Amino acid sequence: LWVTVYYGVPVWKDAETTLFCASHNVWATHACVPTDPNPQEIHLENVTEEFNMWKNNMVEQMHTDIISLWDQSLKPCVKLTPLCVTLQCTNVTNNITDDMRGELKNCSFNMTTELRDKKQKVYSLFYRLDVVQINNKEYRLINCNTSAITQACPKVSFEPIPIHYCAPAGFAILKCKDKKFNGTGPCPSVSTVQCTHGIKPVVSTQLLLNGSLAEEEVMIRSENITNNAKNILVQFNTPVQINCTRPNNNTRKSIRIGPGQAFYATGDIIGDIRQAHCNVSKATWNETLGKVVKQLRKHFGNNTIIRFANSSGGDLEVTTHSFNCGGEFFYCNTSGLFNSTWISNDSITLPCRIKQIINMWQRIGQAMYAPPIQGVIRCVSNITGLILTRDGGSTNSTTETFRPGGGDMRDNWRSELYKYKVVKIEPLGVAPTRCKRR
Amino acid sequence: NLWVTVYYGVPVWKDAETTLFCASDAKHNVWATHACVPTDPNPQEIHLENVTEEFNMWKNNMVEQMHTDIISLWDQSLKPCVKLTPLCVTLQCTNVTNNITDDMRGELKNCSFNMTTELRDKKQKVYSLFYRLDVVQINNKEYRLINCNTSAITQACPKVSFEPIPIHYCAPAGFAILKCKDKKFNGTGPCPSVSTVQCTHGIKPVVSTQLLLNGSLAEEEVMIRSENITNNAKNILVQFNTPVQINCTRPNNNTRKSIRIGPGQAFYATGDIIGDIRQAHCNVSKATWNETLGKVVKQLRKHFGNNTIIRFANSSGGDLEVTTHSFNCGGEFFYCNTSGLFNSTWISNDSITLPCRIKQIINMWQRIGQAMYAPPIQGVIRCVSNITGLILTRDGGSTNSTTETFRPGGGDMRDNWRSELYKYKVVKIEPLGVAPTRCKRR
Amino acid sequence: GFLGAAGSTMGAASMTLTVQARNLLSGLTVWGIKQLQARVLAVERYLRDQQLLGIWGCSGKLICCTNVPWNSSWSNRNLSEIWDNMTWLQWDKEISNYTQIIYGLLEESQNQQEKNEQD
Amino acid sequence: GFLGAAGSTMGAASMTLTVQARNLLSGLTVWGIKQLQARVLAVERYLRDQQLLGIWGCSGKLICCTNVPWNSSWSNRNLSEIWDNMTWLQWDKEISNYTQIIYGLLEESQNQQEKN
Amino acid sequence: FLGAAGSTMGAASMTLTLTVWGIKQLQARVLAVERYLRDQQLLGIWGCSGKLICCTNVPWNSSWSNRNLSEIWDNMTWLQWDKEISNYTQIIYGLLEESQNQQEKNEQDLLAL
Ligand SMILES: *[C@@H]1O[C@H](CO)[C@@H](O[C@@H]2O[C@H](CO)[C@@H](O[C@@H]3O[C@H](CO)[C@@H](O)[C@H](O[C@H]4O[C@H](CO)[C@@H](O)[C@H](O)[C@@H]4O)[C@@H]3O)[C@H](O)[C@H]2NC(C)=O)[C@H](O)[C@H]1NC(C)=O
Ligand SMILES: *[C@@H]1O[C@H](CO)[C@@H](O[C@@H]2O[C@H](CO)[C@@H](O[C@@H]3O[C@H](CO)[C@@H](O)[C@H](O[C@H]4O[C@H](CO)[C@@H](O)[C@H](O)[C@@H]4O)[C@@H]3O)[C@H](O)[C@H]2NC(C)=O)[C@H](O)[C@H]1NC(C)=O
Ligand SMILES: *[C@@H]1O[C@H](CO)[C@@H](O[C@@H]2O[C@H](CO)[C@@H](O)[C@H](O)[C@H]2NC(C)=O)[C@H](O)[C@H]1NC(C)=O
Ligand SMILES: *[C@@H]1O[C@H](CO)[C@@H](O[C@@H]2O[C@H](CO)[C@@H](O)[C@H](O)[C@H]2NC(C)=O)[C@H](O)[C@H]1NC(C)=O
Ligand SMILES: *[C@@H]1O[C@H](CO)[C@@H](O[C@@H]2O[C@H](CO)[C@@H](O)[C@H](O)[C@H]2NC(C)=O)[C@H](O)[C@H]1NC(C)=O
Ligand SMILES: *[C@@H]1O[C@H](CO)[C@@H](O[C@@H]2O[C@H](CO)[C@@H](O)[C@H](O)[C@H]2NC(C)=O)[C@H](O)[C@H]1NC(C)=O
Ligand SMILES: *[C@@H]1O[C@H](CO)[C@@H](O[C@@H]2O[C@H](CO)[C@@H](O)[C@H](O)[C@H]2NC(C)=O)[C@H](O)[C@H]1NC(C)=O
Ligand SMILES: *[C@@H]1O[C@H](CO)[C@@H](O[C@@H]2O[C@H](CO)[C@@H](O)[C@H](O)[C@H]2NC(C)=O)[C@H](O)[C@H]1NC(C)=O
Ligand SMILES: *[C@@H]1O[C@H](CO)[C@@H](O[C@@H]2O[C@H](CO)[C@@H](O)[C@H](O)[C@H]2NC(C)=O)[C@H](O)[C@H]1NC(C)=O
Ligand SMILES: *[C@@H]1O[C@H](CO)[C@@H](O[C@@H]2O[C@H](CO)[C@@H](O)[C@H](O)[C@H]2NC(C)=O)[C@H](O)[C@H]1NC(C)=O
Ligand SMILES: *[C@@H]1O[C@H](CO)[C@@H](O)[C@H](O)[C@H]1NC(C)=O
Ligand SMILES: *[C@@H]1O[C@H](CO)[C@@H](O)[C@H](O)[C@H]1NC(C)=O
Ligand SMILES: *[C@@H]1O[C@H](CO)[C@@H](O)[C@H](O)[C@H]1NC(C)=O
Ligand SMILES: *[C@@H]1O[C@H](CO)[C@@H](O)[C@H](O)[C@H]1NC(C)=O
Ligand SMILES: *[C@@H]1O[C@H](CO)[C@@H](O)[C@H](O)[C@H]1NC(C)=O
Ligand SMILES: *[C@@H]1O[C@H](CO)[C@@H](O)[C@H](O)[C@H]1NC(C)=O
Ligand SMILES: *[C@@H]1O[C@H](CO)[C@@H](O)[C@H](O)[C@H]1NC(C)=O
Ligand SMILES: *[C@@H]1O[C@H](CO)[C@@H](O)[C@H](O)[C@H]1NC(C)=O
Ligand SMILES: *[C@@H]1O[C@H](CO)[C@@H](O)[C@H](O)[C@H]1NC(C)=O
Ligand SMILES: *[C@@H]1O[C@H](CO)[C@@H](O)[C@H](O)[C@H]1NC(C)=O
Ligand SMILES: *[C@@H]1O[C@H](CO)[C@@H](O)[C@H](O)[C@H]1NC(C)=O
Ligand SMILES: *[C@@H]1O[C@H](CO)[C@@H](O)[C@H](O)[C@H]1NC(C)=O
Ligand SMILES: *[C@@H]1O[C@H](CO)[C@@H](O)[C@H](O)[C@H]1NC(C)=O
Ligand SMILES: *[C@@H]1O[C@H](CO)[C@@H](O)[C@H](O)[C@H]1NC(C)=O
Ligand SMILES: *[C@@H]1O[C@H](CO)[C@@H](O)[C@H](O)[C@H]1NC(C)=O
Ligand SMILES: *[C@@H]1O[C@H](CO)[C@@H](O)[C@H](O)[C@H]1NC(C)=O
Ligand SMILES: *[C@@H]1O[C@H](CO)[C@@H](O)[C@H](O)[C@H]1NC(C)=O
Ligand SMILES: *[C@@H]1O[C@H](CO)[C@@H](O)[C@H](O)[C@H]1NC(C)=O
Ligand SMILES: *[C@@H]1O[C@H](CO)[C@@H](O)[C@H](O)[C@H]1NC(C)=O
Ligand SMILES: *[C@@H]1O[C@H](CO)[C@@H](O)[C@H](O)[C@H]1NC(C)=O
Repeated sequence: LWVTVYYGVPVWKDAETTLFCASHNVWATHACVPTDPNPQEIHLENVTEEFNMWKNNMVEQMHTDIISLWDQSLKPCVKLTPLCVTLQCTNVTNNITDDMRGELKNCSFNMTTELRDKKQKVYSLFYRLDVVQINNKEYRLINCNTSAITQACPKVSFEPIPIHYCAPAGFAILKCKDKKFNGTGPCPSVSTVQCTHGIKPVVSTQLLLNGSLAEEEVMIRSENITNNAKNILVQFNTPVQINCTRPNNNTRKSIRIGPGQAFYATGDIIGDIRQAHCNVSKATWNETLGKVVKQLRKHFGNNTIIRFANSSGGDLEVTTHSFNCGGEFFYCNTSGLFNSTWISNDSITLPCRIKQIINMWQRIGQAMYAPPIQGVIRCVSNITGLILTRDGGSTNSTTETFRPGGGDMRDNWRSELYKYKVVKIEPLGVAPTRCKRR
Repeated sequence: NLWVTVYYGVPVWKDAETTLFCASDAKHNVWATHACVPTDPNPQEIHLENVTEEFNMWKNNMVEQMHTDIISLWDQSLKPCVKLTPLCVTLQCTNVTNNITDDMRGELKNCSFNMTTELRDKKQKVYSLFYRLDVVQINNKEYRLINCNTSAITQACPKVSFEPIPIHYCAPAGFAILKCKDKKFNGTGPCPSVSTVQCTHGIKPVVSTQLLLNGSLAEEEVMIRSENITNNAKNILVQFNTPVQINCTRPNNNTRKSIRIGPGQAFYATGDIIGDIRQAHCNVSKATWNETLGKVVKQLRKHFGNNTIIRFANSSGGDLEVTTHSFNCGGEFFYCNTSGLFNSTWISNDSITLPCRIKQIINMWQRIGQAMYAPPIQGVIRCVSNITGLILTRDGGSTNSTTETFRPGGGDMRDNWRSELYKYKVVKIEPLGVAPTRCKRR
Repeated sequence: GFLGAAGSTMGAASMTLTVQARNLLSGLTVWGIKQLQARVLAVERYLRDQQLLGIWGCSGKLICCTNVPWNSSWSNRNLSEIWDNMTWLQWDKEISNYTQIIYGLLEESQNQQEKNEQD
Repeated sequence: GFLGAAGSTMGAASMTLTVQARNLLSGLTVWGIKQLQARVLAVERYLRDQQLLGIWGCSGKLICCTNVPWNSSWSNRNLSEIWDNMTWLQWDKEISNYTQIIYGLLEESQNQQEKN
Repeated sequence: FLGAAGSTMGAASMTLTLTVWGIKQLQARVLAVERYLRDQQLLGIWGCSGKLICCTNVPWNSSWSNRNLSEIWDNMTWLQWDKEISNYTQIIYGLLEESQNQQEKNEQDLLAL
């Protein structure tokens, strides 16, 4: 037998490379390369590939790209450096309800004008979570000792847009088509694809929204299910509709703070003021929790009592379901959802709070001011997953407690990039053959 | 029997759009001609016999590329310069009446104000001379700059020159530039005489309205070019046979002062004019203009009728940039009143003087939010130029109109460079071909 | 010179292939990045053409003969009015419809030739 | 299509060399240099593989036959089940360690075949 | 590498076998690729691909250099030789291309019958 050389063999190895897109908005989908109108996909027969959900580099690349796009979209906007002054604030009265006593504040201050000589005296309505009292009373903005706020440009929209990540020449994307895959280990049913599907970068905590649903049964994933320091990702069989609203009729004022710079402040609510909230169903949530408990007992025995309790400790972003509903940032209290015990029509209402100075990506040093949205706001979304955590109950604990977690956004897009991997093609091979060169 | 045979290097091409780079003749200039690759001493042009190509002046990607490049260079050349944010204050202005003529009274203002020093806790009292077009009265009287409620001005860097320099546009490898060599081509249709080049000739990016200056001339006849001649919403590009000389001057003897407005930040104000005060103006010849207008009328009579009478009129409505002939005598921006030029009717020694005005806060490229302050120029200025074309517009005269009226136009600079790139197109080479032959591979 | 035989017949322009062959590879600021992508693009186009030639068995050749018979459905003109009464620019407009069929035929034929020769 | 014969045997995968040999050459903002550096790297990899093929005197071919004997110390399998009961992915794992030395032999013999 | 720079021509004929730094690296890579491709294409269009010494079909014109073969291969270096025939390089380069094209056409004609 003799050595024979083949160029064009179907062999690959695990690799790491930079992927590009295929698609006014924060995420510049208009600059990313156009998408192929025809989805190209080749099923791979009689091949099994090993996958690792918890060591995927696509997650890190997506995180970095999202953060960089966020940073880039904030450069040409107004800088609110003259906002860091002393404010004279008063409580808001005149048709406020019982559950809204002390959440809105009427603050007046002095402001610069388009001329460098003269100043104006203006006022605005602020949320109590945005102002810190200093020695009626006098306050200041919460970020005036750590960072400098930039006013988000009002024309851009915060609505996510699906993005497809493509592989360069010489690289391939392999997809696991198994419908009961748990993210780690061998996969019998494999295909190769050009680009990933439409993935929306939805930012939220404790709850996965507007994602994808499990095909047959609720999926439960973790890096080490017997280790309590690892988050547990739950994927739903069916979605749960949630209705979130802020029933206040707001106005927006424009203040000329410089030669070409405008500050968008809050005026006065035309009518009654009430609390923002969210609604979910009760029977649907009960059934979903029953299914999750049934799928949870395969790891902790068939006789353990499984109970859901609310979160405990941390900053306002971690202890609350935090999301963004049409330009306004909501932080909802979810103690009416994770409060139950399971032994071996109506609605659930989550009260929510609103902020306007936002620190994204867990960074210190950069903040953003979100201009008010005029009129009433409403939005409907699907709960398609959960992120839980387990406490270390020792000393012969026959009961388990799962409580909501989150805060790190890599687990959000790890739940959508779990059936994907990137490989490099090695097209040169040698084989023994029964011929010879003359 | 016949077989497919492959040929590599066949002379075939297609239409394409690509990134053309720049070449300039082998330092502070707005268009950074020092970063452009040097041009070969003698161009290599190849005349292509027996081939006829098709050209279109009005869908040409080179025009868009040139517009984008000019705007980008202009923006890039203004970044390291001084930001005049503290200049937006209240000014105390009085009329300048000292050795002035009656046609230039009320056009200059003597304005005093308070200014920041190099030290953050000190102030100074300074004064400057401003033009009436650059200040707004607010409630002697008190004024402010024209831009304090729209944008922020950036002082132009005083070592950067505004003079146009010829630019060559070159194609990458695998591309070519087809050049039409016909004389009676209107810029649309088949061109039966073609050559191929690697770079276009030297093109000067002159920014002006209503009049094309320092361009190229037609060789045999005055050329009228329009995208849709029977549509009155399309501009008419008129190319001359012989140029018309125009002399423009600003006679004042200006003085420049430097005011320190911060650590390493200077503001160049205007001091006092040494002598008398007079109006800036331009001069053209009357006989030459009459000859040119007669030739234009004769060549325009081939589109509208054998007998129709043709009359010209001045512009009507719009901002000062579009109603006047706007140009730049090497540092100073002129806005001249061209009303004695377009005033005549035609049926089938002396000079013409055009009074001009000077602005100092400039909004270029029809943009909003980015203004610019042009520092004053010391001494008397004078620039001499060739008129080599016109941009015209026709009035929509309905109801059995036997008269056609043409008025000067402009404002969009894509038409200024469409008149120089009208004979060029960019093509892509396809060197692979297949043909039948009796030859068979053994 | 370059493209000088663009109006010449298909037979007279077949002796100037090397003239067009060599003018295909070399023949931070605003102007800075407009020159690098041009070079990279030229290199990629040249490499694509070279690979296309190489996978047909015509690597390193200017005129290469193939084993694919000329299907008469593509064209029916005789050789006396193709190499003597036509030009490459005029010839391309006619057979621009059937190019990919011929490319696939050439690829499959060359691969079959290699496969049966190595056996 | 692309990588279609991944699970097919080594014999059946030798008829689809072009479908993968064709897709190795085609398919200052955030997405500015991620494109350019990747393009240059792909060009460099393709060129390196072409030079490596040229060293062994196989430039221009897909299947190349060589005179280097197959030593019975890399794989003891017979030429029956290799091309009928095995795949390229399984084959590459076994002889992955002995590749680099073979790349030496495949070169030297070539020059000898020219020297003789 | 460049070890025969001082030897005779005949002896040398036997042995022919972002950031500041990141921007500079890419230009070097592009330049290397460009030079390699240009040299390979120039060799290819002459019919000399795959060889280090290639015999051509173009007679030597005595006006290029009138020396005998004894004072070329036994008395000069390649750096000395390059200084003599530097003015005639492009003429020879065009002649080689025309000669190879004629060979291609003749091979086609031979296969035609
Ligand atoms: C999960 O997905 C759902 C469904 O896509 C999504 O709800 C949608 O939210 C968007 C954004 O808030 C809503 O679109 C707005 O709806 C009304 C009516 O059109 C208007 O307020 C808005 O138009 C104004 O604002 C735009 C901002 O860019 C401007 O461009 C425009 O000119 C107008 O000024 C805007 O269209 C949309 O209606 C809902 N859809 C439904 C069915 O409710 C939800 O937000 C997602 N969930 C999460 C958590 O992201
Ligand atoms: C059409 O073309 C004509 C002819 O080229 C052109 O007129 C020219 O204008 C330039 C710019 O104003 C003149 O050059 C200036 O001339 C004098 C004497 O040399 C000086 O004022 C200038 O030098 C000072 O300014 C420079 C600014 O960059 C500095 O670099 C320099 O150090 C000096 O401070 C400058 O040289 C030139 O003389 C005329 N030419 C003629 C023949 O009049 C005209 O402007 C063009 N038309 C248009 C609309 O562009
Ligand atoms: C916030 O306070 C401002 C004053 O600081 C209130 O606006 C004034 O309301 C009074 C009473 O109706 C009017 O007479 C004034 O003309 C208003 N303007 C000013 C500038 O004083 C405003 O109503 C308060 N808003 C809320 C929601 O309490
Ligand atoms: C969330 O659910 C609550 C409770 O059903 C809704 O509040 C009711 O709203 C209706 C009008 O739509 C009123 O007639 C009822 O009196 C309200 N009930 C209570 C207890 O206050 C609320 O509208 C729902 N919100 C959304 C966005 O669905
Ligand atoms: C989330 O909501 C729960 C109730 O749904 C809040 O718990 C109540 O807190 C109040 C004080 O705000 C106590 O008086 C009640 O006794 C608590 N109720 C129960 C049932 O324990 C909880 O504080 C909310 N979370 C917040 C505000 O962060
Ligand atoms: C513009 O006004 C300034 C003062 O604001 C004038 O300069 C003064 O002129 C008077 C009269 O000759 C002198 O006594 C002062 O010393 C000058 N300087 C100052 C700082 O007051 C200037 O002459 C005026 N210019 C014009 C053209 O009218
Ligand atoms: C900036 O100020 C100028 C000058 O006052 C404004 O121009 C005036 O705009 C008003 C709008 O009602 C018109 O009635 C006037 O006729 C304008 N005056 C002139 C001289 O043109 C301009 O609108 C202001 N710009 C902005 C953005 O507020
Ligand atoms: C303006 O028009 C004049 C007159 O046609 C041009 O001057 C000619 O320039 C050429 C080239 O240097 C000379 O050969 C001619 O002798 C000049 N003519 C005369 C009458 O002197 C001039 O070049 C044109 N362009 C500019 C920018 O001024
Ligand atoms: C433009 O033409 C005018 C009018 O001919 C010129 O003004 C004359 O200038 C001369 C000196 O050159 C004076 O003696 C005359 O009295 C002026 N005439 C008038 C009516 O004022 C002017 O110089 C010309 N300007 C240019 C730049 O050519
Ligand atoms: C341009 O100049 C002409 C004259 O050359 C101006 O027309 C004159 O305008 C004044 C008032 O400004 C009238 O008194 C005259 O009767 C007008 N003359 C004629 C012949 O109509 C014209 O207004 C100027 N254009 C401007 C200032 O925009
Ligand atoms: C005013 O606001 C303070 C600060 O939150 C709150 O404690 C207090 O109850 C309010 N009092 C009145 C009289 O509105
Ligand atoms: C605003 O300025 C006024 C006038 O100097 C002063 O009385 C007041 O305390 C300042 N601050 C405010 C209203 O917060
Ligand atoms: C900023 O002020 C807040 C509120 O008093 C305080 O908790 C925080 O520590 C301060 N931050 C820094 C960096 O000093
Ligand atoms: C996923 O399944 C694999 C076997 O396919 C198993 O090794 C692994 O532990 C599972 N992961 C879990 C149960 O979290
Ligand atoms: C939410 O769920 C509904 C019902 O299954 C479905 O039609 C819809 O597409 C889902 N997604 C969104 C973004 O509403
Ligand atoms: C999972 O966690 C348990 C408990 O801490 C530990 O003993 C075990 O080694 C972990 N498994 C792995 C694979 O690291
Ligand atoms: C909010 O108030 C405005 C002004 O009165 C009114 O036009 C608008 O309809 C209101 N929005 C509601 C009721 O949703
Ligand atoms: C949410 O709102 C929709 C209409 O937008 C309604 O049909 C649905 O019942 C609501 N869901 C809940 C849980 O209230
Ligand atoms: C959780 O519930 C307990 C008991 O009602 C309450 O004291 C605590 O504040 C709640 N925590 C959160 C984060 O909701
Ligand atoms: C948690 O559930 C218990 C048991 O039904 C109930 O008494 C309590 O109010 C619940 N907590 C809530 C709804 O916050
Ligand atoms: C400059 O400051 C002085 C002193 O405060 C003041 O009187 C004057 O009005 C200011 N403005 C001017 C001179 O425009
Ligand atoms: C230019 O001339 C062509 C004939 O070559 C003609 O078809 C076309 O209409 C002309 N364009 C005009 C008159 O605008
Ligand atoms: C302008 O004034 C200066 C300073 O006195 C003088 O040198 C120059 O000659 C004047 N320019 C003229 C009169 O054109
Ligand atoms: C313009 O000035 C030149 C000298 O620079 C002179 O020869 C010519 O006659 C002038 N033209 C007019 C129209 O005044
Ligand atoms: C221009 O020529 C016309 C036509 O002959 C004549 O009526 C007019 O007076 C002339 N203009 C002059 C000489 O200024
Ligand atoms: C208009 O009259 C002129 C006079 O020279 C003549 O040449 C031209 O043909 C006429 N136009 C027609 C007849 O359409
Ligand atoms: C045009 O001329 C008329 C009459 O001479 C005059 O009233 C008008 O202002 C002029 N328009 C311009 C834009 O110069
Ligand atoms: C236009 O020409 C007429 C006729 O000669 C003349 O009366 C009028 O003043 C002119 N208008 C100008 C020069 O603005
Ligand atoms: C152009 O065509 C003529 C006439 O057929 C022919 O004699 C001549 O050689 C051709 N020229 C070129 C350069 O092809
Ligand atoms: C080569 O050409 C140069 C430039 O013309 C000349 O100086 C030199 O003498 C020439 N050498 C020979 C050997 O002809």
